[PDB]
Amino acid sequence: TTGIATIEVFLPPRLKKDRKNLLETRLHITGRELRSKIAETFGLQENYIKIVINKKQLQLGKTLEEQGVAHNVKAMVLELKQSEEDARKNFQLEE
Amino acid sequence: ELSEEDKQLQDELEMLVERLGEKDTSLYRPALEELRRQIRSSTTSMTSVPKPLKFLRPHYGKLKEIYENMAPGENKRFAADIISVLAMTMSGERECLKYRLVGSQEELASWGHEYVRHLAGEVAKEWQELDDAEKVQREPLLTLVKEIVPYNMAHNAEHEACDLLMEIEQVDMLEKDIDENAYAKVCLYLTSCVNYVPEPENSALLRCALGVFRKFSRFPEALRLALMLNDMELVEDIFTSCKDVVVQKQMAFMLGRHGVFLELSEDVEEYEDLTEIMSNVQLNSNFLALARELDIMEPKVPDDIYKTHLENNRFGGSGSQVDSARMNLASSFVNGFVNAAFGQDKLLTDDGNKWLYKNKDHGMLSAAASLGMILLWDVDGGLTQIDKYLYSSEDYIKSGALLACGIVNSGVRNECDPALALLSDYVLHNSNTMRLGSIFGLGLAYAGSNREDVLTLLLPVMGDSKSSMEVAGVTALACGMIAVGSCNGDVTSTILQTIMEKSETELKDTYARWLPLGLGLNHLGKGEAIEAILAALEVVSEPFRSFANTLVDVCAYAGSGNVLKVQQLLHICSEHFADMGAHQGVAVLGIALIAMGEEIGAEMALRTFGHLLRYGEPTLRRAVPLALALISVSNPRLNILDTLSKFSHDADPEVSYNSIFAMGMVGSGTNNARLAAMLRQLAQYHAKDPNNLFMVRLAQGLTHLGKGTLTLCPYHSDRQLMSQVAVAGLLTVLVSFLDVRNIILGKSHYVLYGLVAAMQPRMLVTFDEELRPLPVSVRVGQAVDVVGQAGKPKTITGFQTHTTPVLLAHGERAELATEEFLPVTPILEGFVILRKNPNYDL
Repeated sequence: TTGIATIEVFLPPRLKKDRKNLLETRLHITGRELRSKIAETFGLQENYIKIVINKKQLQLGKTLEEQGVAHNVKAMVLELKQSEEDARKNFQLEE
Repeated sequence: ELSEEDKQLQDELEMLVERLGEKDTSLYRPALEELRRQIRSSTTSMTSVPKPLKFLRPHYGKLKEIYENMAPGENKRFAADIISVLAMTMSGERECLKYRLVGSQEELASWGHEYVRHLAGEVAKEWQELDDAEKVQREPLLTLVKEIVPYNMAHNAEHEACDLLMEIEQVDMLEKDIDENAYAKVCLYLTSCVNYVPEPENSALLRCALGVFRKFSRFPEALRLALMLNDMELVEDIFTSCKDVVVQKQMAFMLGRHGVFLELSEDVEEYEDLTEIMSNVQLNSNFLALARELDIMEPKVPDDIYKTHLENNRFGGSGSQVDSARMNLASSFVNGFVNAAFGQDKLLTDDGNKWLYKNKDHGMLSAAASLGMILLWDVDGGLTQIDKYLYSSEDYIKSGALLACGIVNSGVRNECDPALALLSDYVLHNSNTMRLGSIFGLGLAYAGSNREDVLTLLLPVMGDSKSSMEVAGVTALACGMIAVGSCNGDVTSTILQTIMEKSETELKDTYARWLPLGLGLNHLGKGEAIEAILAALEVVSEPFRSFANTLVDVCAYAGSGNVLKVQQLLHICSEHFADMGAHQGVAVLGIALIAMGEEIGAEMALRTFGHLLRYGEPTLRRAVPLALALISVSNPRLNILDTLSKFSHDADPEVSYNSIFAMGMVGSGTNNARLAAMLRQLAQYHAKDPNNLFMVRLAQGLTHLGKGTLTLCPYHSDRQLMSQVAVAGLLTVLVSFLDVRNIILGKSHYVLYGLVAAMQPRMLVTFDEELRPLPVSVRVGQAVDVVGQAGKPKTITGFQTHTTPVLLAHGERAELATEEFLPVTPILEGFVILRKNPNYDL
């Protein structure tokens, strides 16, 4: 209804909370807004989390509607030992 | 000689039979009445010798002709009864049958148990002697059965009833005739007889037992027989029919153990709990509890596993300071497999990059896969560590990380499906290594899924001419093991088109052996639909035509026990003529996989393999150890280990390699100290050859898998329940191992990780109705049936008292020593739920 989705966000078992949660979100926002809103909702670092949607990898530069997100779509939340860009630089430096 | 009573009775019988000479009116009624009375009195008694039958040795020819001419009414029927009883002792099979057939009906119960059994045997003989040329004789025999079966049911003679009903090929009456106190006996009889009866009667018997169990509402057993039949519609029917939520949870546990994931509609209450149980997300946690019960949290290191402190250091401080790549790969496999599924390692978790940096190309892939394989059944926990190594500098090892994902998602499923999302953008990668890693991770993560979306996504890879041969082979095996035992027409047609368009020069490579694999992996346990498959494969030319035909023949009859197929395979093996011996090797593996269905067939396959070894040509000698490994996976039988130890010193390198892998597979996870000592001795003896050392260290890792708490058995439910995913995994590993140097010792170490697809644990974790762990005293011992067909659960002896969770070695079962709890599933395997006993009073 009213152009919103009740996304089923699945937190990792390490964070002792509910395994599956319901988040009331919109669809015109982008993947960066998506990860930021999960981080603020469930108390995580935005740069230390990876979000998995609708059996596809999140396109942070592309909005939710154009990457396939819809109503009642699951959202895996994966903790990062090192931030995405930080891990990229850290590992790619060692050669 | 006779006695006074015997002589008088003989004289009376002779007088009665001699009075029938003429046609006097007061002869046929009196004489036949007297004969009927005496015969009924003697037969309807104890098993004492039927004295009238012993005395009576006349000829019925005059009796038969007079039967023909006298009294078209009941007197000829009396004569028929008398001659039938007489000929039951003699050999008058057809005549003795038709006397009861057309003579006085009365009832078979009025004669005796032995008469009923003899009539049943004669009826079976006639039915086997009667073809479809005429059904006139079938109906009265069916009417005879209508009364024979209830007699056996009421007189505990279910043996003869079941046998007769199998001879007539009709088993419907068991649905309406089985009682409450006898359903277990007949059900066990059928579930034991199904293995040895050939096609197609086994499937009919299985569905008959399924219907019986549904009628008596033994739902877990119905699920077991449904997975035996391997048909989803009846599984769904049983799932709908399950009105007890505890039985629903139990059947979810067994479905997760078998790896069958059926979509559940929202109409069923407690859908989320059943779905999460079937996804098997809890298992790892329980495993952790398992480990913390045994104080085996601390992971091991390859140095202590090899026990270098005991090996004779003939060269000290000068010959061990060089770290070759291959020994590093072996140490990776060890410091993986040994410490796998414990959630921690002391060398790959705190010193990851430093370890991986001393590996080259293939070592990168192997170590990246082992990083995920050091933590099993923790999708989020595994990926939290796998992501950084996915972000590695050497992006070529990215594919390895995907294997880690595919090896972490193995045995579990998530709603968000991290594996599908992670590999959807990487399957189409143009790099051969990238696509290889993507497809392998997707296959390992989705073993037995049969999901149409993943299959459709995997379809374009086969038609891609750019895709390399090893990419095509891995794609075919992944497609086959995602669609295990389904005969998917889409995958079958795709693989058939791919092999048809393939050229002979490109087919000559080893990886082309993986093209039938997936095709065969599509047809596990279903030999009926393979006539069309062999007809289609006949188009391609020999020798690969015969190779593919043999491989699909193996895959069709996986555990079937069809001795005719084994005879064809043995004929293939015995034909003494490189690629020509591949047919014989595949046929040897075929004898193995067909015979592993039955314990008797397997143990005779042992003797056949011994004869093949001591009297076969080099290719057969190389092939046999793989077959021996297939026969007794995670079953450290000492005779098998002794033969493999004898042949580990053979002058043929391939034979020794296969024997070492057979040690690794057969003794996998048993933590056999004798096997560990023999493997250490083999490592000491083979200290020079890198390949022998690598494979012996791999065998040590396999035998120390999970510190002795992991098994690769493709069998469950008292070894009666086959596992399609596990069978597929061992099949891929073994057929790849048919060429150890090019595949295993070449560029394809990752194929070994297919065994993790078969990686299944053993515990005795006991849950309450709410799924909390519950410690229950358990009597554990060997399941050696001290009875015959009494229906007993093998009457577990060799008792030992344990507190759950417990570790059960292969071939040793468990039972509940406490009456305080009742298990929903009487087969105490894996995770079980115990209902508190309402009958027990304090």
